[PDB]
Amino acid sequence: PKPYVAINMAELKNEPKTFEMFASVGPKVCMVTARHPGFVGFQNHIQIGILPFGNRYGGAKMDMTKESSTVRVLQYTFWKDWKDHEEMHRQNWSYLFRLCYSCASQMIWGPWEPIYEIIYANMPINTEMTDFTAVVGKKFAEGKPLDIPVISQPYGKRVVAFAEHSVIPGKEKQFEDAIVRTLEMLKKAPGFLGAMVLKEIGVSGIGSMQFGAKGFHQVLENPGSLEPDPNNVMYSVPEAKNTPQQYIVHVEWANTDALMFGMGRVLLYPELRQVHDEVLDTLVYGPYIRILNPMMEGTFWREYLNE
Amino acid sequence: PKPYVAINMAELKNEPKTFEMFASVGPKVCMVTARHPGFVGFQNHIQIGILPFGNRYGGAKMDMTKESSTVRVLQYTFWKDWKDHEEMHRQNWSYLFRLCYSCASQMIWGPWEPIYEIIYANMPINTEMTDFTAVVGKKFAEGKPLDIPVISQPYGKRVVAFAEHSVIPGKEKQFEDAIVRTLEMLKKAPGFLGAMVLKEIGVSGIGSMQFGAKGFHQVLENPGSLEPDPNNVMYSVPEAKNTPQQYIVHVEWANTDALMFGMGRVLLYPELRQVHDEVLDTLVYGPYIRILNPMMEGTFWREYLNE
Amino acid sequence: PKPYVAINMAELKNEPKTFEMFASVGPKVCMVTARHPGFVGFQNHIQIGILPFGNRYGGAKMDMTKESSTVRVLQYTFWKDWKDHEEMHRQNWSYLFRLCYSCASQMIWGPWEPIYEIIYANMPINTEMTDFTAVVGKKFAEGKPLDIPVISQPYGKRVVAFAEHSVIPGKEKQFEDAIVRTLEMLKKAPGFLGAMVLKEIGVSGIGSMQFGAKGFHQVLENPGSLEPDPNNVMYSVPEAKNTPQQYIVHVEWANTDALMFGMGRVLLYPELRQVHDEVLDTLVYGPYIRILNPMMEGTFWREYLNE
Amino acid sequence: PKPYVAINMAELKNEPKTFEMFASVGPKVCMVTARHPGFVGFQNHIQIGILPFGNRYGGAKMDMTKESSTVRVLQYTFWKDWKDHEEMHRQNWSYLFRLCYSCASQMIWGPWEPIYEIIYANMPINTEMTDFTAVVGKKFAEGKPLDIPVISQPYGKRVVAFAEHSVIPGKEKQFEDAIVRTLEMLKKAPGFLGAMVLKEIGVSGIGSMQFGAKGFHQVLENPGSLEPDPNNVMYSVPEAKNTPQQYIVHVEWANTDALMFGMGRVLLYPELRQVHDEVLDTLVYGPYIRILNPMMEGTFWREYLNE
Ligand SMILES: [Cl-]
Ligand SMILES: [Cl-]
Ligand SMILES: [Cl-]
Ligand SMILES: [Cl-]
Ligand SMILES: [Fe+3]
Ligand SMILES: [Fe+3]
Ligand SMILES: [Fe+3]
Ligand SMILES: [Fe+3]
Ligand SMILES: [Zn+2]
Ligand SMILES: [Zn+2]
Ligand SMILES: [Zn+2]
Ligand SMILES: [Zn+2]
Repeated sequence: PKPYVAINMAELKNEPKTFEMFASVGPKVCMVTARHPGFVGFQNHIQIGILPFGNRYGGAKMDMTKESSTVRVLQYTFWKDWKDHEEMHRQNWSYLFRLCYSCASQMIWGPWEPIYEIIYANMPINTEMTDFTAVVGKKFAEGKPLDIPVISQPYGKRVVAFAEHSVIPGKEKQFEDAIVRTLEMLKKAPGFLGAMVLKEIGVSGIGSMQFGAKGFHQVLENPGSLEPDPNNVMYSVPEAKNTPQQYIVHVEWANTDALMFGMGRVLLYPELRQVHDEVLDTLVYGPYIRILNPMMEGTFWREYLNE
Repeated sequence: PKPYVAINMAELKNEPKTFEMFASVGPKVCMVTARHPGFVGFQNHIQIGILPFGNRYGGAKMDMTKESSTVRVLQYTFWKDWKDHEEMHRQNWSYLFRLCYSCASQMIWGPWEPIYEIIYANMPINTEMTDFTAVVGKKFAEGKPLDIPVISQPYGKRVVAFAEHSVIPGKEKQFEDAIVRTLEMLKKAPGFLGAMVLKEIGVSGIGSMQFGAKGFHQVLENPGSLEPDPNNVMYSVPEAKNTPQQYIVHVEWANTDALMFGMGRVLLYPELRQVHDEVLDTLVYGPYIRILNPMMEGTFWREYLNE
Repeated sequence: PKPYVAINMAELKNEPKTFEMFASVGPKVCMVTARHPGFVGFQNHIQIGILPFGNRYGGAKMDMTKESSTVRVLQYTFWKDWKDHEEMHRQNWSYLFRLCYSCASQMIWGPWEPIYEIIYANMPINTEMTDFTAVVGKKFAEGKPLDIPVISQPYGKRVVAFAEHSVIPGKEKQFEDAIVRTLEMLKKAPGFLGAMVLKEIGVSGIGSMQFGAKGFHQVLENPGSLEPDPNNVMYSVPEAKNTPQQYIVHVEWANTDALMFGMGRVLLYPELRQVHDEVLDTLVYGPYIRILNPMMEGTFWREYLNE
Repeated sequence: PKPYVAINMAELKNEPKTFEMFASVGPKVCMVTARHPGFVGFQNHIQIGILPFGNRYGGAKMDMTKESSTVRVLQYTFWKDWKDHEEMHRQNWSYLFRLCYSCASQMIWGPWEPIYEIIYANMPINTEMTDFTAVVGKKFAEGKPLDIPVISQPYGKRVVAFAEHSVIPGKEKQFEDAIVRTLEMLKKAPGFLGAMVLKEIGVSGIGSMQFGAKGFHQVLENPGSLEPDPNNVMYSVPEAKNTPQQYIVHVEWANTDALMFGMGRVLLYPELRQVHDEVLDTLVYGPYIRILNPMMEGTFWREYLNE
């Protein structure tokens, strides 16, 4: 079934100490999150650059890692019910806060953790290049050659286009219909590894360290080993849902050239350009496309999705 | 009277070429904007850093200019009626688009131009250190010594705390009442040069280069000397107003230490801390405080404000 | 009214890591202390050098920062009642101990936190150079030009002479009478920014991490996240008051030259020299004068003082 | 009363030897000029750069001193009657010629010395920052707080905008009326230190070393110690007055940013822009704005002006 998705977003200093912290803290946070039976997996990204759209963002390029002073992370966690995410944070608060707070010395902005429903998904299981022979064998044995996926390699061996949009109130249905038509056509591009559309349903105050005054002071005053009051979050997830309505169109690609020219198909192929124009007409903001590297992940989230 | 404020926001590469184009393009855009009789002035900022709040943003500091790969600009233009801003962009589109588009090679994100109403203002005219003797003389001559302002020096000789907030729906009145009480007390801090509260009323699609499909293609395909269709903006300013409601609390200071400890008065002085806690209880997002340098400005906007 | 003063004293390694810790830990401690309604502010100092008194301390100079292997801090906190300080430490012990203990890797001596009553004060509110025009305007408007203070700039922009004395038992009244007469004359010196006389009333065992055996072992054995028993302090504040009676004469100055020659007025101006000789005749120890930089402060303590 | 102004203009090599000869010769010339009772003072400038007007003069900047191969000087001398200037040169010719001729090895162009009448003046006395307290005290004692000026610091501690204009024949009255209205509004800009409008009345042949054939040969053949015949000047001052009529608009500012944005007020503030447009409509040449540093001056010229 379709899980819900929480995306924890932050910006940190681009230096070795940050990546060192990622290496010790990140695995711990993942293991704590896996304590909850509603957890179905995760996919953690670092932003490597920005799609320049020709020279619309002429100061940007798809790989800015060697020049950037900051690193942006987008950590997706997948949940049977979005309420599971909220419960997980509260049940494991002593561990999670103290773990997450240890990133403090490196933080510039965040964390900010919106929650999304998946309104469209065409996403395969991941496989390594060693796996395909057995996958092919099994699918033919089962009489299901149509179920043989493209090879979508895990652990930093493919790239993601993360396309941000916000939509004019009243045009949500037009956007959703047109973006699905667009992605159904886009899947013909070489190196296409899948797509999904995430629709924001709210924001996790607890995941964003956004408390009332009491919790705010506890966070600012913290030596690192004392929890802020998790009950001091002043708003429910849906109370923070944005209008204009926000969407992420998440598309995965074999490599950055396939991404550039593949995403570009919505601009270069007349038939698809006409369809995609119906998406463009609905926007308040965007499209703004971040280029992400899915480095650390729990690939079994796609098994839940495709079961 | 209180003008409306449009704030054009963008992120560009932090390199000499960017600042060079600021120097040639910036003055031109300002002169074009001044063609409209509803224009009452401007105050252009570069972000120099971020308030770390102890080590809540421990990777940040108040002056990050020597290490940052990007520069963020926040250009305030002030208008008798916000409709004047929209009219100005459309009446002068050929010049403005071609001027603004010349920044393309340096752009990473933006432009994004929300529009604000000022719901509270305690902001003095600017004066240089050479002026105070005549100002004092004139105010005493007029029998109005209470109208003698602090010395708020123009053109990069003071600093701004730009504090971003979004508020839980239904708590807007509580936020507004508490922030005004907070700022009325905050004015006692040494080096305080004024404050105002900006409440978002919408976003300028034209100022944000956010068009329908037709205009988007025209932007992407532009050699630099052809206007997109300015009539192809698909939403009015108020249609893009955010919920949760966004506010900027803009506070000016003699220097970065006065800013750090002055803004800190809302955390360190028990009486003010209690009042400011009422603000904190209302938030979905924030406070996040950017440190800005008001470099290029048309100081006469404060003459309109205080007339 | 006159607050009481706790002065937390420590000596630490003079290296970047110490100043980095100051930057993250210091603000947190200040915010925790502000939790108590009897807290009226603070003034934190680093010692920059020692007054050489000609060549009496010929190895010393007013600014020894570039050569010294250690840095001494003197953190003043101001309290409506000295009992408020003791209550604050105990009410906020879990945060304060863990925060203060994080300074351990840098500590050479301390902390030691004597408590003082203020027996004489002539101390103005602080103002930045931008503020004076409004201050002058307001005072004249109120018909109180005599209430216009000198400009005492906050946040490291003036210097302090911290003059240590201990007095022969039985000569306390002579010392107190003579030092007040001295300071009343000293205020004529150029660049004089105020003075106060602090008389020790005791020592905070809890602030000095001075426990009985149980708490001592807990401190020595601490991983950093476990409180010693705050009830294991074996003496009350007044039980630790010193005899010979100790006093600090705290005098503020525009700059170090004004300090040197201004404090020197008590040696160089015959009329004042005769008065100051009455102070000198009472001493067991001193005068020993430390030169301090008041870097981080909550200036509103002077508002409480002068209200 | 308003004095007349002679402005001796020259261009010399930008090298130490030039500035060395400024230091020995300049004072001597000033002392000789002061022999005449009609001399009321002087204000000598070096051009430090050119106002680029955005990128209209994109090769220029306000401070070109580090890159320029030449230095332009503009030496103002002030006279009760312009005839006094002519008489002074002739009465002191042996000294002046031999002094002025010693600059020869450094000269590239000039000297050229037009004479001007002041048709508008709003110019304060100069004061150092040490003076303002006594000035304020005296003006209040006299009951004339409106006579307290801005602080216009002498000797290289402010900057001058030297704005060249020539006017269409028959439009002189329109120019003069509009420029006065403009300057009366301009005085509101922060850091404005005064303005005056100079109208050319002719050129001093003797000050410009412009003789008939006899004197020209004597100049060219001079060993440095023999006067050309001062009676060999072939034209009177008014005979050389230019048509189109030339004007200098001379505006003084606290610093180059105040100059740039202050002068810019005539382009950026719609109300002033409309008035200044009446000036622009009258021009044959200009505005061309030189940025000057008033280094060596006899400040008492402003005492004569304002008496
Ligand atoms: Cl797109
Ligand atoms: Cl805040
Ligand atoms: Cl002494
Ligand atoms: Cl001009
Ligand atoms: Fe989360
Ligand atoms: Fe705009
Ligand atoms: Fe203490
Ligand atoms: Fe002359
Ligand atoms: Zn798209
Ligand atoms: Zn706040
Ligand atoms: Zn003494
Ligand atoms: Zn002009």
